[PDB]
Amino acid sequence: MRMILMFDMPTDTAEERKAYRKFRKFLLSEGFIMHQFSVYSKLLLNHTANTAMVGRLKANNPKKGNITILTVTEKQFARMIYLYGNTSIANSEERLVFLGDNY
Amino acid sequence: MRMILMFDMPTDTAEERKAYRKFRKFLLSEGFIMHQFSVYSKLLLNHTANTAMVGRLKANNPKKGNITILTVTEKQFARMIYLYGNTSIANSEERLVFLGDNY
Amino acid sequence: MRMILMFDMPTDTAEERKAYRKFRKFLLSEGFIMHQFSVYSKLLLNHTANTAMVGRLKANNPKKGNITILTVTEKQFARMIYLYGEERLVFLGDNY
Amino acid sequence: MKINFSLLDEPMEVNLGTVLVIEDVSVFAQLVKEFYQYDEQSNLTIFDSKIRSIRSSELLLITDILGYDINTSQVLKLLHTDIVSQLNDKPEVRSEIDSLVSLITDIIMAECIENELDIEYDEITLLELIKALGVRIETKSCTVFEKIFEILQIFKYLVKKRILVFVNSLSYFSKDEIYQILEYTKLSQADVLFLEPRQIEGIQQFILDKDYILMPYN
Amino acid sequence: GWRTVVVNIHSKLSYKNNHLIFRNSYKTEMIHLSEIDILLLETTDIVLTTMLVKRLVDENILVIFCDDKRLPTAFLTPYYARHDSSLQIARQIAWKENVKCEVWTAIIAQKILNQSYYLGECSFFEKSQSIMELYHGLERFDPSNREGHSARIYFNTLFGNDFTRESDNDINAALDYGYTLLLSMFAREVVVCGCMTQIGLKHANQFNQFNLASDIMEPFRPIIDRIVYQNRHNNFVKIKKELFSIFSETYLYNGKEMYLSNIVSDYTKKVIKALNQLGEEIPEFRI
Amino acid sequence: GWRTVVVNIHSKLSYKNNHLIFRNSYKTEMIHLSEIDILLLETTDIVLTTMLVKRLVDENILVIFCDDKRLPTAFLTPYYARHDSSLQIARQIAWKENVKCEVWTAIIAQKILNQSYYLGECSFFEKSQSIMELYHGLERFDPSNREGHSARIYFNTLFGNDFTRESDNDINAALDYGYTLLLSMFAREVVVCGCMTQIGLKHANQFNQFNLASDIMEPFRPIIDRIVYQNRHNNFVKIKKELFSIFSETYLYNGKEMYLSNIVSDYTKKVIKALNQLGEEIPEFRI
Amino acid sequence: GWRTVVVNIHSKLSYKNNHLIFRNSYKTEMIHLSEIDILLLETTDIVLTTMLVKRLVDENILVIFCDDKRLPTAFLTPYYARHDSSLQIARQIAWKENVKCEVWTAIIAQKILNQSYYLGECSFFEKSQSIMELYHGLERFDPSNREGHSARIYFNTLFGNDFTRESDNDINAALDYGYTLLLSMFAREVVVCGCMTQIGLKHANQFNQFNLASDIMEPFRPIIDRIVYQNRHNNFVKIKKELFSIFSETYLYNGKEMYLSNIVSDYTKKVIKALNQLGEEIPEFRI
Repeated sequence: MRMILMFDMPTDTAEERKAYRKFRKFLLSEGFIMHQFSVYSKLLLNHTANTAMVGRLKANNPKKGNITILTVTEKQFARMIYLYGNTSIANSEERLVFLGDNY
Repeated sequence: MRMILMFDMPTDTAEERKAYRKFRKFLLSEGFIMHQFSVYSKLLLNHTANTAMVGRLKANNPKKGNITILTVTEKQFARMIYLYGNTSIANSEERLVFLGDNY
Repeated sequence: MRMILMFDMPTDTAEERKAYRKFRKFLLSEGFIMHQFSVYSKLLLNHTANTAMVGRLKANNPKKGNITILTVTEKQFARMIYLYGEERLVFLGDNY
Repeated sequence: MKINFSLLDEPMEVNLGTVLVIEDVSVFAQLVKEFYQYDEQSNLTIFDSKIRSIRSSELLLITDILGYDINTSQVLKLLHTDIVSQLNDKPEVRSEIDSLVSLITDIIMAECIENELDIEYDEITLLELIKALGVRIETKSCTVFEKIFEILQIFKYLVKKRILVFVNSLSYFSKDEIYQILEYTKLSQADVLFLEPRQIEGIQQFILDKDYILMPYN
Repeated sequence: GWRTVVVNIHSKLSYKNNHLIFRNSYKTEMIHLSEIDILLLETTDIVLTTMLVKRLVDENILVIFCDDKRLPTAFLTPYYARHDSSLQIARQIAWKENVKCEVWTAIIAQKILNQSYYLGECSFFEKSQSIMELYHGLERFDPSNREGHSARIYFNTLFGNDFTRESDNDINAALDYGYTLLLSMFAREVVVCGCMTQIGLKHANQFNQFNLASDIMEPFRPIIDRIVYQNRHNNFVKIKKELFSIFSETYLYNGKEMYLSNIVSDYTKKVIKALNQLGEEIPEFRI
Repeated sequence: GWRTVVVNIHSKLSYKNNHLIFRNSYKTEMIHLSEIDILLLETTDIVLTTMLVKRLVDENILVIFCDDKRLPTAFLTPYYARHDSSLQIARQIAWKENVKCEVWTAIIAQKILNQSYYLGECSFFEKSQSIMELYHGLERFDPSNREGHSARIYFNTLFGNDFTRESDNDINAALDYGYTLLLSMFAREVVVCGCMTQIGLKHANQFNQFNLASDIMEPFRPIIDRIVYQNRHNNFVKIKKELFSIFSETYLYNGKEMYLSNIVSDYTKKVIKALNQLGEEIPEFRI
Repeated sequence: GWRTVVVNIHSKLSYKNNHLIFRNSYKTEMIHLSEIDILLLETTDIVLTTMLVKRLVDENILVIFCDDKRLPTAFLTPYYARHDSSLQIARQIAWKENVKCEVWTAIIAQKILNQSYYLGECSFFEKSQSIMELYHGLERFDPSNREGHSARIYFNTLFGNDFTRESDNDINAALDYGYTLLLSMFAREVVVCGCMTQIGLKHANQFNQFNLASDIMEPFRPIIDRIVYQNRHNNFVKIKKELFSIFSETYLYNGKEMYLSNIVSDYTKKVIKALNQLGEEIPEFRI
């Protein structure tokens, strides 16, 4: 089960920033990878590990913290597109793909 | 096709905040609903409307803007859990569900 | 030429009611005014417009629909009088 | 929900329909003044089941029933947004609407190209179609008994208003009509509070004596 | 379905993509139909669509409609739950009075035995011994009315001698509420079996649509009597919530520990199979 | 009440001031609660309110829900103050075998007579005379099986000797479609009468759940076979379009020219009242 | 696959969950294998796994390995693409010299005709004369060498009289590069057909593994000659990029407009089918 996780929280206060750093380090220690800001994902082996991970995430959520968890297949995960105002190539139907000099 | 969309961008400058408001209003005008901060979704009829929506989103993306698009089934959309440091009820296995006074 | 038009048709079926609404909307779009139910009139400029209007009305008549057309002068059209509503025992009260 | 003022010993709860009679004209007029001035004056308070004070924006105060317009800018905005949400919940229907709007835009665009004058257009939107159709709540009311029913319908439709208050509105309705209004209020679950100078016979009401003591009736 | 959804709030309900759609001004939530067992509407301000009602009839989900007082008013009964109903009607018409009186007598014996077990868990030796004596004295046709005497001594011993079943107190109101909910679930199970609910297994003179479901729901009354006895000091609202906690709680069947809905379904299945097979085995439920 | 309110169109229902508010796109109608007797919902697009459902529980009016196929699915069951139809079902359980055989024989005689008369309208004298001979030869208990013998003659006359009911063709699918529509109408009428449709007039076969309505709709069956005979060359879609016009078309009842809904309603009412009163009069319908 | 993936950057490639995994220090990207047609490694710093090579052989994806100069070095050839190869070897050994010389002569006629069409479209006229007359003069066994004369007059007319195919200039380098890429795709198509690539259809004395794929790739050379003629002033890097744009561009087949890979696959299929069926139909490709 592919676990997509979004994380947001007010960052204004210093305690809030420290809590954000602590929660992010906890997410990295648990096996989650950060694709972009507030965007993370982790591959859970089965439903039991997914439930335990949900409980752990609820326990480690900081004050004012908000976390969105969605379950996604590998086919939907490969179809994930990321557009940085530059969009991900996976969504593109382009015939020729250059990893290298685009010339 | 259920289209999940995340939106982030530096908000510090006034022009950046105005661009964020404009992009959010554009997302609402296109049929997208905001579940939480930076979290949105829209139901696309087919793959053609999804591609056209991807092109439009790439055209309307603000400077420094970043948008994450993921494709999700209705079963995965109902399995979406949102925990606010309060968690979504759909992920809960609880036998009795109260919409009303919880007593 | 003042055109007085009466319109009737069995309204029982749903398709008949829809056809009645469509025909009434067509009459309103053509310039006809409804003085009362089934009662309409329109002022035609000349005989040519009257003939074309007759052909159009025959073309737009719904199935089972019945239309009565009468020509009246403009002064006689203004002469149109619309009335909107011998018993031995008169009862004011419960009618028993 | 409960309302509290300095005259009452303890705050009285308002659930479903409620009839409040004030036997003192000075306390009644001062109470209505406290209702219109509720934002300015801190004397009159309202505590919900959460025991939290509510702003005057959440309180719906209606005195004249016939003079209260059902169609407003905010009401039409929330209604048009609601219909737009309902049409957005169905992708196929909205797709057909986009197709028809595309056809009409193609026809009007062709007619614009046929004209000798240059013409510039933007687009047509579903919100502009609803506003062009003039979607609004029914404005037909034969009697105040029906108008108050429409006020209860729009009040139950509005989520932001936690309470609806009528001032001397029970004098127009007959006792049987008051029974129908109370039964409709109990069926709609909305919170309605009435303020009357004199008591009404045959219905349950809270009587506030000139001594300031509050007593239940029927 | 495993889930009991109770809606006490005003909102609109629709059916979209095999999903129950709860639409309100504040929030919208979608709940799958396969997970939903029972649907309870506790207020009169709820709106629903006939298409969602048809999908609920096809999904065989019990729909209960309450009053402004929140007490249940009327529940939806499907005409045909399964094709085996039309074939089961002939068997119900072919049933014998010996099988009906035998199964009903065994069920009443299970109910009185459950009351003696409840008084035994409550550490009343004289009351549970007397109720056990009435259980050993139960006979066909019930000439001694030991069931009604067991109920009178049960409620009079639990709630006091001054208490009575004809009182208007919130204790009897909660008892009739729990009996109405359990009667609704058991009646829905009888609708799943397909047999006529109006035909009772005890008295052919009494004509009531809930008679059979009451005869099947007789042994489970003490479960409601326990929570009613514990929460009797609490307000009727908290007593109603504790009555709603019975669906979340689990009970121990003779085979294993199961949920109340599964125990009622399997119990009704064994009762119908025992009636069609003329008393092969009688399911016994103990606290 | 008296009038039976049926909603075949999309609309919303509300309750205000002891007045039922029915709102449709064309017009709004307000009906007094005391005037309404039975309420039936034909389609799945109808919207209703739980408050109006509670008022209907106080008014005892029977609420009937239908699926997209128009076949009645579920009905509202109140916990108290039950409707008189539930008391009328017991008489249906008490229906005698002699009355059922008389009504069944009369129905088969009406259907066979309509088939022979339709063959006479098609100007086949030998086949219509044979079917009429089988009609005059029909007897109770059906030892001769003259209905199954008249079947092959009717279908072989209509569509030719090569055609049969067992073969898979657009004609057979069209016949099953028309029989499905007529089964929906007659089944809706039987549901309005309150009698259980699982109990059939034919004592041999209980397999079908619609057996009562399927037995009542037999005398009107040939009217479908006429249009199916005229349109037999057209595709199944065109045959469905032609069969859809039967609801708008008017037919001749014995008393007066009427719509099919009113004719089926009067026939079903006379059938139920005749079954409860043990054969006072048998409704007869001729093409 | 529809996608040509070119990796010029140092990175590690793995195979996970039917997905090509591109892992680098800066970023990681996953590309599905079903979408990937051709895989090109343009640098010597790329790392790959033998499991991904096996998955590429099972997926029948052409893998090309270049040198430090980025020119292609060696490509992967699967032993068994399909089970029909072992059965096709006997047919290739059973081929006739008349069918080989006939199909090869028709292919050379298509190539010379495509050169005359290129000169006609380029509006190079009397060159298109010598090409066209040489095309009308082509004969079996090629005694007049009108193909080599057509090539010499083609390149000498396009690039100037001082130009030659034996020169080391970047024009001939890009020509050999495009001929190496098209020869790799055509060779992969011949591997898909299963027939031996070393056996040519023209000269049995010349022994080369690319002979057959060259004979099949002869008509498509002018497509490379066009872009080489337009970009001849541009640097070799931009000329290589424009040569890579040929995979993105589409060409018009006699049937419809298709991609180059589909035209090569269908053309090779029709060529193999024509060789096994002894010249049933000869596929013709025109610019």
